[PDB]
Amino acid sequence: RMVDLPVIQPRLCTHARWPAPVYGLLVDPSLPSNPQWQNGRVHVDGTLLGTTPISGSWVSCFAAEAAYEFQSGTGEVATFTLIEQDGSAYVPGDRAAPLGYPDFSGQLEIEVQTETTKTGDKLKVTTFEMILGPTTNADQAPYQGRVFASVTAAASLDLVDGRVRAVPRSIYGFQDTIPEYNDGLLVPLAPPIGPFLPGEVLLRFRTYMRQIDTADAAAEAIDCALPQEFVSWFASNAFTVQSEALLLRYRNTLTGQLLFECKLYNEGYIALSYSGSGPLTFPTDGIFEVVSWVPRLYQLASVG
Amino acid sequence: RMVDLPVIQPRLCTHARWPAPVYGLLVDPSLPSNPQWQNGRVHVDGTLLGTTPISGSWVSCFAAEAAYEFQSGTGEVATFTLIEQDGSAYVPGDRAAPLGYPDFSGQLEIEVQTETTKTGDKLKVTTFEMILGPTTNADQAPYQGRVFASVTAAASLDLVDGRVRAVPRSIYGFQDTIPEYNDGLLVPLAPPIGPFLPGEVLLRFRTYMRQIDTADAAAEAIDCALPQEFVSWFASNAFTVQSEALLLRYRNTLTGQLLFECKLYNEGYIALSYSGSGPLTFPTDGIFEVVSWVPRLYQLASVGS
Amino acid sequence: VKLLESGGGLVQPGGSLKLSCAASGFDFSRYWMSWVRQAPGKGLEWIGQINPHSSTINYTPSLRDKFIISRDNAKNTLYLQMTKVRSEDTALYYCARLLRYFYALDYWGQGASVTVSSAKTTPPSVYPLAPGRAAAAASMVTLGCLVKGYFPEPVTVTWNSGSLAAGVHTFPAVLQAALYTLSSSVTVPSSSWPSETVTCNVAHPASSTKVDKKIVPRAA
Amino acid sequence: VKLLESGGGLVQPGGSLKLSCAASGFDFSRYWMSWVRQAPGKGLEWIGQINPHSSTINYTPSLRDKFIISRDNAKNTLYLQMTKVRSEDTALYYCARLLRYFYALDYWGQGASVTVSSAKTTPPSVYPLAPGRAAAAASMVTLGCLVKGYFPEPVTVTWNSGSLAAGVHTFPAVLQAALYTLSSSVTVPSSSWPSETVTCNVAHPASSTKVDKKIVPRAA
Amino acid sequence: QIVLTQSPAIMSASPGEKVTITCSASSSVSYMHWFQQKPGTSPKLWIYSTSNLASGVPARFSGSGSGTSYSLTISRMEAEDAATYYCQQRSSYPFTFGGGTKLEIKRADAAPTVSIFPPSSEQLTSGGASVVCFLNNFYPKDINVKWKIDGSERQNGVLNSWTDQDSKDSTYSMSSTLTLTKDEYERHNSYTCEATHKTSTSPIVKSFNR
Amino acid sequence: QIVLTQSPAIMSASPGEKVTITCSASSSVSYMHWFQQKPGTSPKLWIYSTSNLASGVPARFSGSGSGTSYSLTISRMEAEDAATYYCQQRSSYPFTFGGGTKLEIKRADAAPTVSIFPPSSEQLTSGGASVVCFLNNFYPKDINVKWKIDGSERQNGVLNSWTDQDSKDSTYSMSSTLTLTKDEYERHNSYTCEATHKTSTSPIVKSFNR
Repeated sequence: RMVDLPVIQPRLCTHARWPAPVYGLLVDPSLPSNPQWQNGRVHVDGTLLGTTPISGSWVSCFAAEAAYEFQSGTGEVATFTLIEQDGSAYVPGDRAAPLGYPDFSGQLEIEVQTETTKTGDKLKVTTFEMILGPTTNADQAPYQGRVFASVTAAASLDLVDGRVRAVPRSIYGFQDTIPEYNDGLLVPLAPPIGPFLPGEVLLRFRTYMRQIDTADAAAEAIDCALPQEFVSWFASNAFTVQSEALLLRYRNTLTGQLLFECKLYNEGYIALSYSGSGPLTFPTDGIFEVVSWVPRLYQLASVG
Repeated sequence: RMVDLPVIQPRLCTHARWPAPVYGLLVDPSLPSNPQWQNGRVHVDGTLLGTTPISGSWVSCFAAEAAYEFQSGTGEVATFTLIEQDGSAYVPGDRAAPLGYPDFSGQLEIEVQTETTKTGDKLKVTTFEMILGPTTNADQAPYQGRVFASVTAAASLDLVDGRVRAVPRSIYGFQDTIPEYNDGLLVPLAPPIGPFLPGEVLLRFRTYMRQIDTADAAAEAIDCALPQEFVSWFASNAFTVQSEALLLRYRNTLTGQLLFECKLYNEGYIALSYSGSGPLTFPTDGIFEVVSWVPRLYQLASVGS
Repeated sequence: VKLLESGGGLVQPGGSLKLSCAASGFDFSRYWMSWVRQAPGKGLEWIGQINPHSSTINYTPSLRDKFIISRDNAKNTLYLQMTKVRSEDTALYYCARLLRYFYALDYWGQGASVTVSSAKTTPPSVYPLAPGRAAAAASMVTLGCLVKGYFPEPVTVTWNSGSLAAGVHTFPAVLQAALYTLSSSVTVPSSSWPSETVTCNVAHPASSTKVDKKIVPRAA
Repeated sequence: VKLLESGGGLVQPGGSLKLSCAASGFDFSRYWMSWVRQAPGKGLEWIGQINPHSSTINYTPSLRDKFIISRDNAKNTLYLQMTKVRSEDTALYYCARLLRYFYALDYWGQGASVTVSSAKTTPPSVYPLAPGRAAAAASMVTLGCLVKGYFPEPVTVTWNSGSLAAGVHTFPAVLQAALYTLSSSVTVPSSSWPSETVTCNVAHPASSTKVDKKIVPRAA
Repeated sequence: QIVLTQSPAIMSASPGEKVTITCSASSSVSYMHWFQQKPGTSPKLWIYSTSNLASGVPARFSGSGSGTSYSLTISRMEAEDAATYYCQQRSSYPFTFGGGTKLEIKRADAAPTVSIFPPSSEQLTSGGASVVCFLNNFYPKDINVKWKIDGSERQNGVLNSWTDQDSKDSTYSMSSTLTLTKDEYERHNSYTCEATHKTSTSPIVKSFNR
Repeated sequence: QIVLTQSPAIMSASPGEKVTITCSASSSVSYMHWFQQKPGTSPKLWIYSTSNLASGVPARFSGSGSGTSYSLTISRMEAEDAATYYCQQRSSYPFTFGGGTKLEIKRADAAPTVSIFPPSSEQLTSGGASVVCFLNNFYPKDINVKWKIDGSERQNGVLNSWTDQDSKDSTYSMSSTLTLTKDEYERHNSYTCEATHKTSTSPIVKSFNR
């Protein structure tokens, strides 16, 4: 009935906004301090803010229906009509997208195949390319359920059609900022990550995408707020909070030393305190430990 | 302190032997009923048999180190060297593989890229193709930490080397039967799935792979014993059992009706009773519910055709 | 969205030729392409198709070993290559901008005329059409210009250099194993001839023979 | 793991030729391939490389527009195509079985000899080497066979049809704008000549002129 | 390797009428396309997937059919619907085009205006009998012209060249000549070119005996 | 576009010695390869990645170097280590081979055995002065042969053809002739071919005046 956290080394957890495991762990007083993410968000109560899915596989994947036309004009493009990945149709609501939809400005490179239904079917694959950023060349608007994915300099004259399933594989010109969810209008989003006491730095679990460029590759690092195990643990247990905060302790397990004192707040993040300038990492073999609720304004312990 | 299950519709879960969510749910007496699976296994006590990893993304994905040589083959076959996905090295032991390693014969088709450590790095990707079934002259041996993967007739001339990562993408000539873990010798494995009572047919969550063939694709059905959320749940909670069974009721969500009664045994599976002839599927929107403990032989409320 | 061709001309049996279909006005490095041919008379005929990467290339089963299709993304052009050309393979050659889902060859070029030949070009032996009329009641007169014995196509025949359309007829050519022939007709009232005479303009581009026939009614 | 070539011969300036490098003994549809050339004398030179799918093909910057590399997996062969060949582009042509990670052109064929030419082949005007020795003390005699005025390479010269190696020397040919020349030498003791005479065997394959010189000491 | 057949080969009608064109199949197919080639012009895409309209076509046309027999029909014809129509199938094999059919205007008939031109001084010194025989503006295509060589039929050295239906008057034309040396030009002094048409049993003639 | 330089172009040694061969670079590279072409034979891979041995080489050889200067060295030479050696770089650009150097046996010198052959009856009726001048089995390569045309140097119509170092005796040879018609063959009756070599200041001669 008291809260508990999974005894799992953070180096052994899936990620939230991109399906690949965790590598680093670091605080940062330089980067934008007020992110407004919409994946990997959860109340320690056990509800799901934003568009957070439940599985891991459901991340940055959308199902849809595929249909073409040739008037544009911008190349041989396709028009998808979003539906929820389980199979049930999609009817607009409060969340600004179906479950599990990418939320970072850039230009993906998806891989799309035929939604399987039973053994012995026939499958076909392609490789589209979809823009998400603040570029209103095409009317990009998932809220209504309409996206415009192009076709790459592909092969296979016979394209795909019907019920499909898209899974991301790349990035290009990445930029950590929300896409245009509606065509310029507003949508009910998750609020920012605030507020913070003086001398406050979030804690960020960091992963590594693969950022394509001209005939080469390069890794680029995208963060989140919590690994996916916390999401799929809270969202199931549904504890009952007591006040406002919850103090933790990053505790190595080889010896039993201490590494910092981080406050698991109530709206789904793990604040710290750190007064330096550059970015500083930690090891990734620790194990968290719940200690005790406290008030919000509880003074911190300056790490260095 | 009382045991419990996640309140999650099975259609909203990951899988155990291939990273793609669950689609069907069906019982079957016809297919082999004595599978010796390795991935996706767990004691409701809380340990982890077989090679079952922890996350979802650690399914059938091995890290390694690459290095080549040109003497035979030929192929221009590479030569990996298994290490555990976290990064720490790997010494043989009780389990018959590193964490998260495929357990089904056939001919995989991996996709390998350069292990990342920090921003601004340089990456290289490729597409190998290995064999896991009982095939000679290319003696495969994960137990020692040594695999032999060919190269495909495709993009080339700057291969990969160093620290790699091998996510799977396809299959060919699938054949659900354990590979040759050691070169033919024995390895400490997980026991069969059993035993079973007259009137017992295991319950199988079923997802669909992609089976390459001669210039066409075709889905293929593969099973497991439990979705991956169950593993992540048990392995983190560490409950304490009483005898061997734990009778459940697969309850629908809107009406409240019933669809079967399933003896979730202690050794990690969900048996059932069904005395039909063909297969039989069930809806996939319900919810599981703990009800009681019992002994092994608690007679079944057979839900047949 | 405009194409063009080059390389049309004359070749001898067993020879070889390189047709160059150029394009402009779109991303030529993204669309498939194809070639189709039309023999004078008979219906259309498919040659094959080539994707952008040159990865796969589909030919018709027959006559594969005589055609080599390729392209160049840099110079933004397309090449067709004929080897050991025979006599039966003269036609028009078109390069279409095939489409992705519905195959639908949509945008076609202009036309490449390819003709096998043995003899070299010769100028026409132009002649006038002497009106051999007599005690008849033909008020008007429909007469013109005979242009026989030339090679090869085409010719531009007109009157007063493209400034007269008062019932002019130009009858397409035809060969019998030697050379080309064509006639000319035009209507004229008796009040306009031989008062204001009319000029047969004949134009042979290849040999660049650019001559006129200023006709007069014969006296025999 | 054995290769071969064909198409080596004679071409005229501006011409075109199709070298065919065939392979045997391995999965020819899996390995890259390349071509390199060696002019008589000077060191090696890279032409380019072609992958199996024909997807990408890398040429040296210069002389790209004169070479067309391609292959065929079905018939299991490789084709090189020369167009508008000039005079400077005569050499040996080799087809290597390049390797994947370390590039390492490992297995080479046999050799394709390509030579531009104007005049057609002519047989040699063979002559004997008349020993013009005199009041000297040469116990032994080193003499032979002069083979001048032929075209093109190669020739097989020997003595008693490949059954005598008692100090025989064959000096490689050389041209001066007209044709080929070569000499012959062999050591023989005074006890073995003119007692047991020796035969100059000359063999011109292309013209298929297969003649002998049975020499005798002149009297002047 | 599918072969197609278009039927009928050539057929005409008059504005306001509805016409149909069938392109049959030698084997099961699943789609067809239609192209329109006006003379002296590269073809153009008209109807794809058997039922849809291209970019820039009037909505008169109509595509239908299924299985192994498809057909194209207009509601009301016009003067801008005269050109050869080709059917192509993108089904399974090396693609194939149909034989192609024609569709042209129907106009009430007319009568030829026969002309004659005996060899001119240029043609006389040329060295042969370069005689011709014109016609003009008649209807329909079916017509014969016979050179009545003092009442005989010479089927040798006959070089004919029709035209196509005009747009201002939508009626045909014709022409011909005779390749022949003076070997018979000296024999006689009279020739003819007898024009016979459906117009009547009376052939219109212009016989010159100069 | 990298160009390489091999140095020295030609160099020899005697068995039991250690030799080195340098192949420099015009720009930063990262690897080199070495090939071995015995005369009349397709080349063969010898040393790849600057440090490894091919399939079927004796372990005498040695590859090293780094940066922008690599070199190949033997421990002890032999009679089966005489052939041209090429360096190739698979670094970044259109690949390039080096100029290539040679490496042959060193043997104590010897002296030529000059021969002469005045035109034979066949060569007399041929119509020109087909005179030759042989040598044999000497050392080393550096040598001149001058036709002393009654004591003059004729540098016209001189066609020379050396050989390569044998394997049984590892010493060279030579040959030559003269393209010339009888225009001077009638003028005189004496010729020469003066062989001059490092052996001494005394040139060995065979002067014929027949």
